[PDB]
Amino acid sequence: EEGKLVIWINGDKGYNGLAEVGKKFEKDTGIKVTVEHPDKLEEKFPQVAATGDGPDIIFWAHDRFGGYAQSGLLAEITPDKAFQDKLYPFTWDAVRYNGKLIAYPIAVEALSLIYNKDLLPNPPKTWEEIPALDKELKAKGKSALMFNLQEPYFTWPLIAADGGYAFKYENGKYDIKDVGVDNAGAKAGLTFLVDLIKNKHMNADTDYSIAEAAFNKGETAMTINGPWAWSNIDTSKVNYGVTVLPTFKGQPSKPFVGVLSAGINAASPNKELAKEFLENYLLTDEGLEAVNKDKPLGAVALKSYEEELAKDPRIAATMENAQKGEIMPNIPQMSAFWYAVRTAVINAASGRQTVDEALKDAQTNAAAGAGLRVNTSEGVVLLSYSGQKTEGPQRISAKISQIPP
Amino acid sequence: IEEGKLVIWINGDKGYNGLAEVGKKFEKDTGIKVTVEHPDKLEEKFPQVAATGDGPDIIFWAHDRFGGYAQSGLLAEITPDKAFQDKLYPFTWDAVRYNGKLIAYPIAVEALSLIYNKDLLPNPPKTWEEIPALDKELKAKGKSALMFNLQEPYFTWPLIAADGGYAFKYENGKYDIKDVGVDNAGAKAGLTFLVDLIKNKHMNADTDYSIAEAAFNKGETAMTINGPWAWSNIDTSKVNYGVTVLPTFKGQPSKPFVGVLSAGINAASPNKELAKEFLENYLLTDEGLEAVNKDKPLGAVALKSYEEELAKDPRIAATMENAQKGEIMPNIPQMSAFWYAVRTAVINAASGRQTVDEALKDAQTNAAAGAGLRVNTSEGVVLLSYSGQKTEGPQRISAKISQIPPA
Amino acid sequence: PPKRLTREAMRNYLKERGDQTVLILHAKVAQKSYGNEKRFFCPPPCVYLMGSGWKKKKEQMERDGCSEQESQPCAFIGIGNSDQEMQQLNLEGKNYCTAKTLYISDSDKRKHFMLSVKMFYGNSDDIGVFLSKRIKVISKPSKKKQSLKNADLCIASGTKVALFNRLRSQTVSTRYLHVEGGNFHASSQQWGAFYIHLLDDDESEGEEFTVRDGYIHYGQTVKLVCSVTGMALPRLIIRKVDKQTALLDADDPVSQLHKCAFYLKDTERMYLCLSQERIIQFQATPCPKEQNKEMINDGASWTIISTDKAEYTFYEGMGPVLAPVTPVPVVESLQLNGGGDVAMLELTGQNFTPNLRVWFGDVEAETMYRCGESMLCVVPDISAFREGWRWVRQPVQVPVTLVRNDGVIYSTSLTFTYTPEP
Amino acid sequence: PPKRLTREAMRNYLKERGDQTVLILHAKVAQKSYGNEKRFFCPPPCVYLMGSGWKKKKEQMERDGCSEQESQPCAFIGIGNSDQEMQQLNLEGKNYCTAKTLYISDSDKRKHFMLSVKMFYGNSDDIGVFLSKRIKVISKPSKKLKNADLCIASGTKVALFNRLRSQTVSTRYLHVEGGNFHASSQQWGAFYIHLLDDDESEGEEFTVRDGYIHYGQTVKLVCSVTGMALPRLIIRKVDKQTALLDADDPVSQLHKCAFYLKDTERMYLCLSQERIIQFQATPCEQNKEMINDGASWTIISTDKAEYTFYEGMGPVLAPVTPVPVVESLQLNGGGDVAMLELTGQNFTPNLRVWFGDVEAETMYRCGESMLCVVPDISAFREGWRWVRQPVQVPVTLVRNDGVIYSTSLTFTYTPEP
DNA sequence: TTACTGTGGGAAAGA
DNA sequence: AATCTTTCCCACAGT
DNA sequence: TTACTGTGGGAAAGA
DNA sequence: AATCTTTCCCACAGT
Ligand SMILES: OC[C@H]1O[C@H](O[C@H]2[C@H](O)[C@@H](O)[C@@H](O)O[C@@H]2CO)[C@H](O)[C@@H](O)[C@@H]1O
Ligand SMILES: OC[C@H]1O[C@H](O[C@H]2[C@H](O)[C@@H](O)[C@@H](O)O[C@@H]2CO)[C@H](O)[C@@H](O)[C@@H]1O
Repeated sequence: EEGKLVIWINGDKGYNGLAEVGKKFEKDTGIKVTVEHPDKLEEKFPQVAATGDGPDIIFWAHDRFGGYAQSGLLAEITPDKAFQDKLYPFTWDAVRYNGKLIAYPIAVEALSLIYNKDLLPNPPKTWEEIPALDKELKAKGKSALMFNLQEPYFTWPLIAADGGYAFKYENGKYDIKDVGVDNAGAKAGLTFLVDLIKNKHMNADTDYSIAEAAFNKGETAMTINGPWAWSNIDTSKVNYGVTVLPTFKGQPSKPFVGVLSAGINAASPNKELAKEFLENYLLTDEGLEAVNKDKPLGAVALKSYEEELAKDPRIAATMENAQKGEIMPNIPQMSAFWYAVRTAVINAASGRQTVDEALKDAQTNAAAGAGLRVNTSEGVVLLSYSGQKTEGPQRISAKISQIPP
Repeated sequence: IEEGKLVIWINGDKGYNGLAEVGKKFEKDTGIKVTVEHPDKLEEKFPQVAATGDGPDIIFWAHDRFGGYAQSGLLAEITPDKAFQDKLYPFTWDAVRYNGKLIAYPIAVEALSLIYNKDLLPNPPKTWEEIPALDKELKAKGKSALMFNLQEPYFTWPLIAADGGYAFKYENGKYDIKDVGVDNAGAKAGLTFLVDLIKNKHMNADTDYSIAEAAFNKGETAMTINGPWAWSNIDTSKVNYGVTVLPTFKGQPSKPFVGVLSAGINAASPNKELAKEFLENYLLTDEGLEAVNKDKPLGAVALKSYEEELAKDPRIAATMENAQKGEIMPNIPQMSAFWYAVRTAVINAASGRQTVDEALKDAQTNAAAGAGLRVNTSEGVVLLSYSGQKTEGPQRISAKISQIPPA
Repeated sequence: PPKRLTREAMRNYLKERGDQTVLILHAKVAQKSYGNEKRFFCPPPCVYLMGSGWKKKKEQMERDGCSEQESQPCAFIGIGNSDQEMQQLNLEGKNYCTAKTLYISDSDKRKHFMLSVKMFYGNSDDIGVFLSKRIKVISKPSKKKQSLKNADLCIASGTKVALFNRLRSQTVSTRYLHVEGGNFHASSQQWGAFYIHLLDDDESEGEEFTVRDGYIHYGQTVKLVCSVTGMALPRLIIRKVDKQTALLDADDPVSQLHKCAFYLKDTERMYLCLSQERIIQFQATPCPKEQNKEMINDGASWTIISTDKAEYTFYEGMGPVLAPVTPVPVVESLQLNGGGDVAMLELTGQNFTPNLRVWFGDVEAETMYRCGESMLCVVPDISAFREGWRWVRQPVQVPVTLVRNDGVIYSTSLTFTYTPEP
Repeated sequence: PPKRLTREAMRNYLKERGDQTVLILHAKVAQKSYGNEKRFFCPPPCVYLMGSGWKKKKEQMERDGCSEQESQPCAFIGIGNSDQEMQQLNLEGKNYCTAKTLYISDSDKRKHFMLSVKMFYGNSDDIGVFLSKRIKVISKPSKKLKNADLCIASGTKVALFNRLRSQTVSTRYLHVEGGNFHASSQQWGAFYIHLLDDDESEGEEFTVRDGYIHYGQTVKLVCSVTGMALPRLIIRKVDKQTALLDADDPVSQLHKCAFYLKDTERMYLCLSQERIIQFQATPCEQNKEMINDGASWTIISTDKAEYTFYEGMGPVLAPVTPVPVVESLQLNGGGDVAMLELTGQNFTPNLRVWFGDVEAETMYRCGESMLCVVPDISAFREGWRWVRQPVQVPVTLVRNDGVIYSTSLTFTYTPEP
């Protein structure tokens, strides 16, 4: 459709705040803006966009955009130097795929430990001390921890802490063959989560809404969530704190750092109207304020608004957890990686598969060219292969032959 | 012990004829006859003869055995003047200190180094793991890669320590006589590697000091592990040798046990002043230490003046690098029991009599009375210990005095 | 009697690698012949014999009493239908032979076919049958609008293409773009495979260039790089040729067997032309009627067609075999599997048979056959590679090789690695 | 029927510790009686009943209908001889009793012996037999290097009694009651005789030197029960009725000796009836000083036999004895699984080593050696305590009928990286 | 002049 | 119905 | 004075 | 020969 903007954003984000930005754009230019939050839009978008349909603008963390760019569903964004300087260079690095900007970064988001100050004034510095806190709280008819166990994003900080990793960063690229989903570190992390479930400290059936209800109702002492969750805790009568995630085996929990990005559909006929709305309306102090007022964005990409929000202890806590963590790869392999870790976490938590069997299957499911770690009489050995080389570099070196006149 | 004559005991691998020259000088100056002896197993012999009130006047051994000798009351207290104490390095005096008392005179700092044949091997291996590959090459040339004393734990300890093995942990300002690192993963990896070199015919379990010394000096083996004392015999054999850093194990440095050759005075000896005279004014001099070093090298001597002149030597520079990577041995009485336990483990593991795990586990609980034991569990390594009845000995007693009435 | 391959025999092969390779170079499409007409496959399918195994086999046969004629490899080529007669290729002397008179009739109702190359030695000893890659049958080149939906008929950036020129008035009726002695020329006998790379409209001329992905459309800037020598022609603009005129106003996707024109980027209307065996430039005269069309001769009018390559490598590991060495297996990809009890390696490819075993170095693996495209094997334990002096815990790299029950060794470009971890 | 101890029952015991302890305090030596003479063991062997278990047992028995006489623990003491009669001890009212008239005859040719204490409740219910430590028989005290068994070492317990022939109470004993030193007629204390350097000043904190105690040495007598110490004193030899300043001989068993108070005007440790005071010695020979009978004490090394038990699964038909005593522990890594070797006495095949509330596989070697399979750390990770953390548990011996034999030893599992 | 035969271009038939 | 694909037809090129 | 009985001191045998 | 240990004997203490 032409003459109107269709925007897709996740339901856990500030969509009503973004709709206010759409009503401002409609009163200024006369172009109607429709903000939608469909379920599983990360899966929906590549299906609708392939046929040439779907939204004009897509809002998701940078990690899914690399595959969307590879499939040719995204338009190349080409902003001016004056505009590029208004946003942090590392935020632009997250939205860069094959030397091309494929989306507009909006906000840097990381998981933090959200604790109830009345129930727990001093939050645990380690994961290992949580079962002891659970005994104390259970006596008071409460529980220690409750977080989303259906989404690997929330369990990844624990898997990464002792040594787990998605893809290794070698030279100036990600090694799409080097997956650390079945290493000792990943195994120790998932074993600990499974032990919390087996010992009734946590329930395998816990999702986002179940954990959010329990924290906001004051039933659970702690939760693991991002900046977007702060607004609902504010409306509830909870004296909460946002702090560093607890350490595992003396090492910091490494959450996956996401950059909320807005891409433009390649099939969209309103590419200039999308650029106008995103640059001059959304990525402004007033524009970003509207979205943040509904549901907090985190550390915004716009330098001017970030400076005003930096003084917030909750955003200061998000950045500390972001620094200890890692920016997600935007590479196309990320989708396959996430599906493999989701399956492993669920099957290990339910008791369907052992931790070893779940992470071993996840390892070889994550990248197609990935290795496999085996337990031998001499120790742990990584099995790998090479020789089917298929890529073709971005730059080609070839000697020019003369065509005689 | 006869009055008017000095009896000295020193190990056979040391410069005893050089020390005898020092004795001849003392005899021509004061008129007191000096007898230098090198009996077999003198570290075991001395506490037996000294207990009855016999044995030598002066005892030469590394500082590690002197703690037990002092505890048994076999050694006389060393009380030198400030002018003399300053002539020797403070750390050398620290090795000879037991319960705030100096129990011996320090002579030289000694550490094991890798001694290689430059003609057979110009570039020595930086790691232990590459030695079997170097052995295949040498075996083709009718030679071997490595040969060292496998009957004495001192030589195998650098490998055992490298990955995580230790004798006693140093907690606060003391050694924890209950914390023994003999059956840990690091020690196990080190002894497994040595046993693997033996099982794969790269080394022979029956190899002792003399067998390995013959093979190196005859040019049959490319490398040996030995101390400064061994350099003199290699010099007479005219082997183009090199003294370098011990190879690394699992990427970590080999940690040799640093020894300080010390001279203690028997508590039963009636010539304590004659012993002090000979040791301070004759042996611990540039001329005195030169005589011993000329026979068999001492290493890095405790006397500052002579050490400065010997520091330029690349072989002593190599000994110090290996010493710095290693640790100065404890002097505590438990050292004797520790050594016997590690000797047994190394021999039984090499011979195939016991597995590495079984040998190192037995050694751990035999190393000290009240030592723990490590176990491999489904949750990881666990240290088993018991808070039993550790001897200790309360030194200070707190008791309120009840007064006796004057009536 | 057939002998199974021994570890000693495998060790010797891995050191020498005296392989016998058979290469089939052809176009991905073929135009149908109607009535009694014969529309020959262009460029002509080529059969190359590579590897030191051929000389080794000749010398072995001649020690058995063979004459040079008896030891000489012979080859015949045809399409997968018995109704058409197989044509002889003359390898004798040369390392290759091109089939100049192959065609597919209207009677042959197949939508896709493979070329069948029947090889044997002059003494009648059978080598085997080697098939090409799939060739799609086309009625005529698409004279109208093309789309990415017909991807089979479209040309993608970074893919190999052949460029030929039809010259009706000239003695040599058809010439082919080829590179000989580090120079571009219009060969009458040989043809080159060129990677057609797409570049951004702002990319300047040079030895180093950034290649953009996607299907090639007319008016776009392309770099033609020789797949053999790595030699590239200067930046060209691919344009649609109509009868004897190149049209500048074309944006349509470039399709199979289309009439082409290659204008040199940033030049005074100069295009890629041919003067006998040599390639030169040509000055285009613009039409006074249409400012979007330019006059270009027959020598400037080229024909684009996507090309493929079939490769088969074999070796008689346990000496001469009674049975032919074919169908020769080809391994496309590998994937490890941790879903089961023991670590498994899944092989994807073609021509797999139950009588094959995967070997990791000189270590024969327990192999499970599923179908001609899928085979599984039990990854050997690292201890299998710690047998002698190599007992130290260290990284181990070994080749992956397929072996037949009669000792025939099928080489692979894939290696396997065991990496110890702390 | 006998019941094996349950984990719940063990958990309750470890929390409460309402044990029944039997103490036998006696001298390490005994003087032989010749002819028809009766030379009584001095100080008198004492039998003490310690622990809150006694009152618990009394209260339980009384809920069963027992009278105070029926619930009252009774004890008989003798030597290990089937010719000499066992003497009744009267515990009724108190928790202790002394055996004032025990002796060893010339007919008894044993070079050593142990006291046998047969205990039972008034209703005839048998508690069991409790032996003392070894008592060496001596002919007479040596007025002398060859025998260390007759010598007194620094830090060892001694009893100090005073023979008063002219007084109504023929013998008084040094004891501490109500935080004060006195000469008791009924009770006697065990005192650690510590040797200190001649330059060590008077004070609550003092450094103790090692070695055998000789005359002229500065001694510190510390009460083994209260921890009360007398001011610095010099142990001197006593000849007839004189204190010998010029004595360097080693102090031996059953020796007459004096205790001069350090840095005083000839003041010695004396007694006036039940109270201990200081006596001024008149010098007579400049090395000898006149001292009365009250200043003349007798030194003798003492020992202590201790037995602790608890009916973990309620009343038991069989006696609680022999009560096993654990002297030491040692771990063993020479075998397939980790083993704990127990050294001590009174071990039986009906015993099991427990690590907390975890019963271990126990192997009986002999009455002096016991082996057990050290439980896996997982046995102590059964509840919410599943997290990898240090675990400390008591070591306890348990009989098949539920009788719990307490130990002063703990076991520790320490996780390591 | 005509016969010889692959080939691109174009129209007419199908999808 | 268009627009694309398939089938049929024919001029053109040289000894 | 002496009888009554445990106890240290001393002499005379043994080791 | 010493020096230590064992055995036997006896004065001493207050009713
Ligand atoms: O759980 C896998 C999932 O993780 C991340 O998604 C986050 C998202 O980034 C947050 O902004 C928020 O919406 O929660 C999501 C998880 O519920 C990845 O961005 C996503 O691609 C991946 O599927
Ligand atoms: O092998 C055990 C042994 O090691 C050390 O002895 C060394 C000595 O320090 C060196 O100077 C040289 O003589 O070699 C000896 C080994 O044969 C310890 O000092 C010693 O106590 C220990 O038993």
